[PDB]
Amino acid sequence: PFISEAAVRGNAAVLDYCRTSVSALSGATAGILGLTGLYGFIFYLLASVLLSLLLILKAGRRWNKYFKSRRPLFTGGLIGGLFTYVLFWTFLYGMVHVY
Amino acid sequence: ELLLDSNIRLWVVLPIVIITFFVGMIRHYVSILLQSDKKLTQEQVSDSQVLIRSRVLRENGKYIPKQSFLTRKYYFNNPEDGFFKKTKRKVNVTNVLPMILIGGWINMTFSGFVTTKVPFPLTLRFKPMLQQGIELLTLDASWVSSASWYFLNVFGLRSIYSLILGQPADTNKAFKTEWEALELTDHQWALDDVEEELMAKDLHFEGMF
Amino acid sequence: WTSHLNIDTLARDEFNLQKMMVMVTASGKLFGIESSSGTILWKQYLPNVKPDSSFKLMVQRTTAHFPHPPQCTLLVKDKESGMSSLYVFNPIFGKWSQVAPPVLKRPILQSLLLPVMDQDYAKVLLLIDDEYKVTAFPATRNVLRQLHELAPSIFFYLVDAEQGRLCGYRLRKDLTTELSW
Amino acid sequence: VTWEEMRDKMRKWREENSRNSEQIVEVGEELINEYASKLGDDIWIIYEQVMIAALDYGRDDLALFCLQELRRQFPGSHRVKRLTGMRFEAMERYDDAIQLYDRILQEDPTNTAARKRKIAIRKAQGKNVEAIRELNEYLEQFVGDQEAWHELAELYINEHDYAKAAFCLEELMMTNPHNHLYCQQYAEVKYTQGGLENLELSRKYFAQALKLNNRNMRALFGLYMSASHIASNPKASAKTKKDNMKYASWAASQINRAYQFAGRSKKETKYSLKAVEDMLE
Amino acid sequence: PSLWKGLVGIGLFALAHAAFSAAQHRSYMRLTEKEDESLPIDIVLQTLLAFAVTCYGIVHIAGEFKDMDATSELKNKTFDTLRNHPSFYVFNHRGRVLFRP
Amino acid sequence: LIPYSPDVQIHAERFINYNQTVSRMRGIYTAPSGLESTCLVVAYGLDIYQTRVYPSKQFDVLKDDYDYVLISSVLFGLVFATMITKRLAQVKLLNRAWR
Repeated sequence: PFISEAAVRGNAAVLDYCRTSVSALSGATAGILGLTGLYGFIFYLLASVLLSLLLILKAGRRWNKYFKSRRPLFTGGLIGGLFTYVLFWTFLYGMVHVY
Repeated sequence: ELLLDSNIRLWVVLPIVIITFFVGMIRHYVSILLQSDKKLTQEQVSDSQVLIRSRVLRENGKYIPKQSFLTRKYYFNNPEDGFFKKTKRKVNVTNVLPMILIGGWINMTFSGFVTTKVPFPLTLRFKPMLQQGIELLTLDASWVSSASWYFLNVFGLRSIYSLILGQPADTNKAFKTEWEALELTDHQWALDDVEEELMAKDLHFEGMF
Repeated sequence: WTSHLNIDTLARDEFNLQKMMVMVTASGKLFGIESSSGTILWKQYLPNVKPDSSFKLMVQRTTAHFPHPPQCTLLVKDKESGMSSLYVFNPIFGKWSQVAPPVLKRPILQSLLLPVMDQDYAKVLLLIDDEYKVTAFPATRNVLRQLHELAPSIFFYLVDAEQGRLCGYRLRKDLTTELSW
Repeated sequence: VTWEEMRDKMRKWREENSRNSEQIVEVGEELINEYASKLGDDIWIIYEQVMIAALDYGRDDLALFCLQELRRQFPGSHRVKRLTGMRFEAMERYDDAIQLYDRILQEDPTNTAARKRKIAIRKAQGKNVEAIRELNEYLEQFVGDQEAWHELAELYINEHDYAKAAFCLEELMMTNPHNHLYCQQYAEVKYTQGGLENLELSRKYFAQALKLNNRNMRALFGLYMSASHIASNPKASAKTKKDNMKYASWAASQINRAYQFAGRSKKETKYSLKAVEDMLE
Repeated sequence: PSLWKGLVGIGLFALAHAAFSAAQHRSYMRLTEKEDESLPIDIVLQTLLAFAVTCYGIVHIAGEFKDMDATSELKNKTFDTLRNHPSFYVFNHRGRVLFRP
Repeated sequence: LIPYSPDVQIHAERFINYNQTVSRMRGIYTAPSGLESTCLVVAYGLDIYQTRVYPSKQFDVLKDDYDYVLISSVLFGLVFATMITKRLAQVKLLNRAWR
C-alpha cells in the first residue's frame, strides 16, 4: 500500500554490500585455486547461486515485508559484481600462481 | 609460464593498487569539497514547492474527500483566478580526465616490462594495447603491462568504494507541464469502502505490549 | 623468520643467473668456475691424456634432487689407441663419484644422452661400440626394462668423414644395433 | 549507563520532537562535561538540543553556557543567532528579537527559522489573530512545510475556526497518507465541525486510521461515537441507520476484547467491567 | 550474536593461509618442473571451507532488513511527540515560573 | 617485413663485449639462464669471456633506472592528501550543516 523509501534503499544497500563482498571473496578464491578461462566464469556463477541461496535463507519465509519481489536476490549486482570478481581473481592469481 | 621477480610484485603490482585506491578516495572527497553553489531565488523555490504540491495533489488526492479535491483542482486549473493560468512569469569529462592522465603517467613511468597475467585468455589483436611497453610479438596476450593492470583496478574498485564509504525548471514552461497533466485527473476515493474492508477481520491487538 | 627479527655455502639465487661452468681443457684438466665472478672453485687432472683426444661432456643428474648429488660424465677417446674412457664426477665439488663407470673394452664410436631416467633420476647414456653393441649407463635393471620397452624408438647415426659415409642404426631390445639406413 | 547509550537516547529524543526538557537537560549536562571527549562533532547538535530544552526548564545557568560554546566554534552562524533570539524571547526580551531576525532575513532572504520565530512571538504575545495571518503569508511563500501546516491547524482549532483547520489537515494528509494520526485528527475536526455532511467523513476517517494502525484506540472510540451519532440522527435514512448500528456493534465487539486483554494483563485489576456497561447503551 | 565479525575474521585468516600454501606449492612445482601441476586437495579443501564460512559470515554482518510498509514505523508513535514543533517553541509557559523561577 | 637489403651492416653498438675483445675465438656457449629474457654467454678462445645477453631487453625484470624514491614519495603524497581531504570534507560539511 504505502512503501517507505528509507527501507527499500536500506535493503538495496544490504544486498549490494553482500554482493560486493561475495564477489571479492570469490575472486580471491578463484585466484587461489588457480582456476582460469571458463572454470573461473563458472565458479563465479556457482558463487552467485550460493549467495542467492544464503540471501533467500536470510529473508526466510515472510520475506514480502522486506522486498517487493525476490528478483534482486538473484540478479542484484551481477555486472558490478563480475567486474570486482575479475579484478580480485586477477590479483590473487598474479600474486599466488605467478611470482 | 614466465618467471618474474618479486621486486615487480612489491613495486609495480601493489603500488598500482594503492595509487588507484587512494586517488579514487581523493577524487570522492574533492567532489564533496567542490560540491556546488547555485543562485537561489525566493520565487524559484516558491514555484518549485508549488509544483511539488500540485504533483502530490494529482498523485495522492484520492485520500482527501472528493469536495476538497475538486476545490483544489479548481483553484489550480481555473482559466480565471487559477494559479497556473493567471500567473505568468517574466522568464563527466572533468571527472574522468584525471583517471586518463594518471593512466598515461603510469604507462610512462612503469613501461618496459610485464606486470601480471590475467587468468582468462585474450585475443592477439589486443597485443599492442595490453603490452604497450614490450617489443615481444610472440608473448601471449594474457601477459599485460602496467597500464592494463591500472585500468583493471580502476574498473574493479568502483564497487569496493561503496563498502568503505557510506554509499527548479523554467517556470513559464514548468507551469504548463503540470497544467496539461492535472487537467486530465479525476478523483477516485479510496475510503468509499473502508468500513466493509475493516469489518472483514478483527483488530490486530496481539503485540500491544 | 622470527629468529631473524666459498664452495659449501654456495647456493642457487633467485633468477638462476649464477651457475657453475664445468670446463674441460685439452691438457686433460677440468675446472669449475663460478659464472658470477670467475674464481676457479675446484680443479681436477686426468693423467695420460693425449693432445689430440676427443672429449664429450654430458650432464646426467642436476641439483634439483636434494638427496641425490649432481653427476656429470666425460667421455675421452684417445686418438691413436682408440681406447675411450668414462669419467663420472660431481660437477659442484669435483670429487669422483663413487659409482664405478663401466670399462669400455672396445673403441667408442659415438654416444647419445636419452631423456629416459633411472629410478635415481640419472639420464641414461648409450655408447655405441666399434662392434656396434650398445652399452648403457647406468645399466641397472630399471634402465634395462625401460630400454627393452623403448628400444625401436632409439636411432644412432654415424658420419665417417674419411670415407664420406652416413650410416644409421636402430637399437634392438637386447642392446644390439641393426643397420637401418 | 555508558555514554554510547546516552548518545543514542539524546538522538532518539531528537528524532521525535519530544519536549521532556527535564530528562533531556539531566542527560545533556552530563554529556557536556562527563563525556565531552568521547564524541566529536556530535557535541554541537547536543548543545543545540540542550539549550532549547533548558530554556523550557527555566535554567539559564546552562542556556548561556551551551550558547557561548556554540558562538565560539561557529562564529556568526545563523543557527546560533536563532538560538540567541530564542534566548532573548525566553528572557522576555521581545524587542531585540525582532531586530535580530530582520537582520538575519536581510543576509539570507531564503531563511525560514527567522520567519518562524517572527510568529513565535505573536503566539507568545497572544496576537493569534496576527500570528495566523503572518503564518498564512509564510505558507503562501514556503508551501510544503509540514510543521507550519500543523501549527496552523493548531492555531485554527484553538481559534475555534474548525472550517479552515480542515484545509490544513488535508494538506498534511496528502503528504503523509500513511500517518494514522493525521487521519485521526482530521476525523476529530470533522466531528467537531458540523453534522451529517461532516460526520460522514469523520466516521470514514476514524476507520481509516484504524486500518492504518489497528492498535489505535482513539480512532476506535471516535468511530464508535461517530457511528452512534449518525444512527441517532433524524435526517439519517434507514439504510444509513442500520449500517451505523452495525458499525457501532462491530466496534463494540472489539473495544471489550481490547479491554479484556488489558484486564487479563493486570491480574489484580479488571477493566472489562468498566467499558462494557457503557457499550450496552 | 555479535560474534559474526570474529567468524569472518577467522575465515579471512584461513583464506590468507590457504593462499600462502598455494604460493608455496606453486614455487615447489616450478622448482621441480613436474607435469602434474595439481594443487593439493588438502589446501583446496581449506580454501573452499574458508570461502564458505567467510561468505556465510558476511551475509550475516551485512545488516538486517527493514519492513517496506510505512504504517509499521509509525505504529508506536503518539500525538505527544507529533504536536510539538521545535521551530514554533514558546517559553512563556508555566514551566519557567515553576521549575527554577 | 623489411624489404630485402643484401648489406648486413656491422654496427659497433651491437657488440655484446664493448672492448673486452676475445682474441682468437674458438667457441660460444649459451645457457638459458633461468629467466626468460637473459642468456648466459661464454665465449672461449685464447681469452675467456662471460656475460648476459638480453635479446628482448629484459622484459621480465624491474628496470634499473626505477625511481624508488619517486613512487615511495607519491604514495605518501596520496595517503596524506587523503588524510587531509577527509577532514577538510568533514569540516566543510559541518560548516554547511550549521551554516
